[PDB]
Amino acid sequence: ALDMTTLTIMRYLPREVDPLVYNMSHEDPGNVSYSEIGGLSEQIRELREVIELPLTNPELFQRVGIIPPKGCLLYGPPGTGKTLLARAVASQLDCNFLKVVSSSIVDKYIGESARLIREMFNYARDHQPCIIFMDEIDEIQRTLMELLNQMDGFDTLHRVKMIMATNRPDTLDPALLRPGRLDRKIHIDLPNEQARLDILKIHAGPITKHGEIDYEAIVKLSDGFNGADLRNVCTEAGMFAIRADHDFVVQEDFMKAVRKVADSKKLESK
Amino acid sequence: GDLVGVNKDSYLILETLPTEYDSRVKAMEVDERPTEQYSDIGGLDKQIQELVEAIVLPMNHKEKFENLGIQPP
Amino acid sequence: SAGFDRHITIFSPEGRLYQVEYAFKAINQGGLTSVAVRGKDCAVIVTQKKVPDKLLDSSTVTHLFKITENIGCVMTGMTADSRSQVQRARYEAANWKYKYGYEIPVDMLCKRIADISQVYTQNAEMRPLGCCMILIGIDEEQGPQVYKCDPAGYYCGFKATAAGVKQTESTSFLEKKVKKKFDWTFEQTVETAITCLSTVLSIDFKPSEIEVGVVTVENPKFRILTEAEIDAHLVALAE
Amino acid sequence: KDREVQRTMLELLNQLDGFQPNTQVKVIAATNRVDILDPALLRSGRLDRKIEFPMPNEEARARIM
Amino acid sequence: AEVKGVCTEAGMYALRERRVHVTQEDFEMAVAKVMQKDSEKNMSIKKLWK
Amino acid sequence: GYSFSLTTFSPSGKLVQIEYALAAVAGGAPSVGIKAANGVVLATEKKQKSILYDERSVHKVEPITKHIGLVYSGMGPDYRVLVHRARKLAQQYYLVYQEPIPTAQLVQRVASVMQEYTQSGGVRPFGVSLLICGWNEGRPYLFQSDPSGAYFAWKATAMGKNYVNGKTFLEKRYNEDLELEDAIHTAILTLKESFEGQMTEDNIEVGICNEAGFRRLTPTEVKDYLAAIA
Amino acid sequence: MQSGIIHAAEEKDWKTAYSYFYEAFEGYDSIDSPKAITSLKYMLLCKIMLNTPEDVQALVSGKLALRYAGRQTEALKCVAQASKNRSLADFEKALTDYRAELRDDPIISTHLAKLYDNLLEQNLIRVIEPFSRVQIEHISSLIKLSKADVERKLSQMIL
Amino acid sequence: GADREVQRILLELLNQMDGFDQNVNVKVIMATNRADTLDPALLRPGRLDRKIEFPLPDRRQKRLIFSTITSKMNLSEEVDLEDYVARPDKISGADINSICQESGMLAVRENRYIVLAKDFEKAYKTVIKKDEQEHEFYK
Repeated sequence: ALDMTTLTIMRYLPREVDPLVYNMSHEDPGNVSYSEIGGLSEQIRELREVIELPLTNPELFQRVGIIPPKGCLLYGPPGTGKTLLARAVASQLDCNFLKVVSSSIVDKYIGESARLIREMFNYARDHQPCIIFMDEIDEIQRTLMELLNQMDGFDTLHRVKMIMATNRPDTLDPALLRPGRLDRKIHIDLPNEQARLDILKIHAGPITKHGEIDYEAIVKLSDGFNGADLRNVCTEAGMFAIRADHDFVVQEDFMKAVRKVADSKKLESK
Repeated sequence: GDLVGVNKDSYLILETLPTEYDSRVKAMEVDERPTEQYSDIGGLDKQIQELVEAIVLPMNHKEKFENLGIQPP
Repeated sequence: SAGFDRHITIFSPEGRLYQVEYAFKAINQGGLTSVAVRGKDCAVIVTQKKVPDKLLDSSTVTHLFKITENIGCVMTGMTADSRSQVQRARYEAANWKYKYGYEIPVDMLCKRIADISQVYTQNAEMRPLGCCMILIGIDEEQGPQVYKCDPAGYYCGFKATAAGVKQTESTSFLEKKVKKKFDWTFEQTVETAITCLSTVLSIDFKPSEIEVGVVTVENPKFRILTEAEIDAHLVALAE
Repeated sequence: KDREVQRTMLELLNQLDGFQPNTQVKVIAATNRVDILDPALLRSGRLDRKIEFPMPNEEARARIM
Repeated sequence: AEVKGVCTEAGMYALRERRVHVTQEDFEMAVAKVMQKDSEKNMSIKKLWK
Repeated sequence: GYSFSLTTFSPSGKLVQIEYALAAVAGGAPSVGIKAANGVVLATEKKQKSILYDERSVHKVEPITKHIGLVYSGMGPDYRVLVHRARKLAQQYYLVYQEPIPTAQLVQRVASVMQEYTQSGGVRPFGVSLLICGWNEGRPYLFQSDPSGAYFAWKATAMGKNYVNGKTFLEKRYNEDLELEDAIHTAILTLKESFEGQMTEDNIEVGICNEAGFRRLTPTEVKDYLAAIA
Repeated sequence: MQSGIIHAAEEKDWKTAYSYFYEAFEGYDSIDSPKAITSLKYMLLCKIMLNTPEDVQALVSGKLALRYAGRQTEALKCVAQASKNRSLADFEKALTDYRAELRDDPIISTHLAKLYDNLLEQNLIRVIEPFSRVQIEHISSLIKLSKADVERKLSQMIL
Repeated sequence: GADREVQRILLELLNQMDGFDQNVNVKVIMATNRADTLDPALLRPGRLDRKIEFPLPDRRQKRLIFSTITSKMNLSEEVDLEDYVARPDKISGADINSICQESGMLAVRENRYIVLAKDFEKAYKTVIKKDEQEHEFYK
């Protein structure tokens, strides 16, 4: 700030963020880590060590003299699960994880990303628990090599942690996956029946009924239903209770929901 | 994002001016409710049915959702 | 990337033609998986069966086909191409027997199939018939033989074979399994096959959905194992 | 493949999920393209119901004329 | 323009050894270093033309 | 727009597809052939991709008649066909003249049949290069033939992966005259310059053409020749 | 071998000389004993004066080292021990125990004399800080050494 | 169109580096992959005098890289790294660094404060088998 006439420097003012980056800060402590999700217990074990152990005793790997290890690369099909897992583990300890949105756009984003992340990592330094989650991706190679080279190269950052999420196998980038930055690779897979049962029951939690439900038949009938698909069938059963101005959902409403939703899945399979 | 009225030379605030004087008049015509009737539409009967389900019933029967325990779109 | 040869069979820069790879990965739309093993006096083939409805009959789904009195075959990939392939093989065996007076060994028959596919892909205008081939047979002073033919005209015979969707895991499991000791006894072969399929699919097998076929020096005749005897084998291996 | 357009999409997307949960206002979006999917993701509660429109069928033409 | 290269390269050979002379061997080695080419080692690309 | 076809010329120079065929050839497994003062030695590498594959099923060094040996580099399936072709060509000559065919004649006839496939669109050329060894009239012969159709003679050569290093090392090492055993030793050691891993007796195929015929060596003699020496 | 010794005489790069010496030793494996053993001694010497002496004992325990155990390796071991303890008198007595072993060979005694002088310099400088005036026989008693050579060394220092 | 833009960029670089207006006390560093395909306008002396090779490591180079990288580390074992040095496997330095880092991380993960070398062969097979099986017919 400058005086009106003498043009002298009265005071400095803080500097903020460009839009969209400002928007992308959100948090959800409600989902307990490895708990309030459906119940993906198979992958539950792996996630905790990679992140918590570095920050709980970095001095150990400094005893062995190794560069700090980093969070894992997540690989899935729908994209639903990765978000919940990151939110849940952030909820357990992290105060406010800052997540960023990833998408496929062609060119001139090297500075747009670089200064963005530099300053966001400063913001992560502001409060130590911060985790800089990166969303699923899918000119390019410039920004990829710039990110890898800079952010981890001038890093020096004592308490900030990283997680990267991507679907499908993308263009060749070993230098990103080389040991110490993206060492641990996970492969989420489509929902098993018995985990599906817990998930759909959790969604059925608020829905009214009279105990007549036969979940085992419902499971045996259809498959391929990710968590969003289960949310869909539960909602459609609610809609089939709205049909004819009924009050309490009946098992046949669940049957009708299964039928219709699985049809709308098969139809327009694109 | 509040609008405000300010002094020309000194930029001190003088009035909040909360009175709505925002944007331009559009869509704010009370001249007529639209005039289309469903009888004017061919074929898309299932689409209007799904639309009535998705909007018309929530607009009047929110309580059916509340006491059923569901949130409408 | 780019597709110099994406449309037909000509050489790209770097000398890798792209239609045969598409043929190779066209093998997985069958959605099956099969394994084959060899013991000192036995040869075993194991595969699973998928029956998605009850209106389907049970004797018109088997993929196990008889080539000749001492030679048996198993199929993967799509269906019709397999039937054409086995028709050709039967014709070849009959012609060999008529011409030469003694029995066809498995080696020459496998080479004949490989040559057919190679000539088939050398020229244009013919789609290279995307199905994999596995054969077993007993002969003298060599014993049990297992061989596999490739849609690109490759063929080789080897101790432990897997094909289908989960080959990268089943073959690795078999590598770990066989290194310690050779599967000497007859029933160890069935043990290893059933265990491999169970572990790779992460599920145990109801007897009605499994097909196995064995040949032994005691009787070279091809034979298909019935339900009761597979029940006995499974309960013996699964105590 | 414009600096206004990202800001406008931000305005839409943020106000989309800032609505009262009681929900008595309604929103109708009727676009002819699904050519891109970056803007306004259709899952996780950002958006809900979808409708397809067919090209006129046999009865459609007779009825329309 | 590579006659300058020959001269400078002979100079640097002299410099690396901490000397002010220039002898003829230095010039010859500079000649070898500046002139450099390569050919098709494949031996099949060459032979298809008679 | 001067590619994808073999019936037209480039705006400046020569055909296009044959270069790609040669590039595909250079990507194959290595092999070496050495002429001696009284014999010929061919060696090649045989690599398994597992421990399941049986080494006794498919061979690489193949005999044509009692005195002519053949080895190749490049892709696999396109090899059996022209081997069989050479067999029957030799048989036809023997029927005609009642005497074994000299090596040069067979080489040129193979070159002709191999060039037959380049003209016209609708056939792709052979992606394999051949080396032929024979003993005739008190003299050894070694020849090389390519997909283009040309053929020519070597004193000692190698092809496949890292053929540049092989050529350098052979020019580095090869003298003018030796005996068969010295040639075998130098061939084995000169192919050591690649093949990441130890060389067991089952991963190498060595064939010889001596005065009394062409013979492939049993694994016993192979492990003997690589044991405690080289 | 000779590339290694030439890099050693430069007295500026005591790590690449280790590389060439070790390669030369590997080449002489079980085919030339009289050269392999002297390569071993030069290797160990290169390890000594980089101030990592315990690695000498680590190396002599190697799989190839047990084949060539002898008397000179003991001499190098004891020299490393004495250098680690920084005991000047122990160093001199250890050299006295081995006269034909390492005292009287080229390109060995020279570096040893250099290291000896540097060590003596460090010992003299370590025991002067407290005092502003001190007689020298007391210093000799502390350092466990004679008096004449101490005077000569201090004179050369202060020139 | 738009090929001439690239060619014009190259011409401007050539003009600027050795043109009418000579400048002194400036330098230029260039780094690329194999340089057989470069435009000979660049490569004439007076413009790009020195041409320098960075080949693959050999036994001596690998020995130096391993000793240097390990010296920083808290390895503390009675095991010989040279066993992995003598391997005839062609390899680059970045892989040597990756091997060392993974071995350290693998050791610490199982709560062992010190490397025990039952994992150097583990990581060595981990990175050496970084290969994909080609389709059988190419061979």
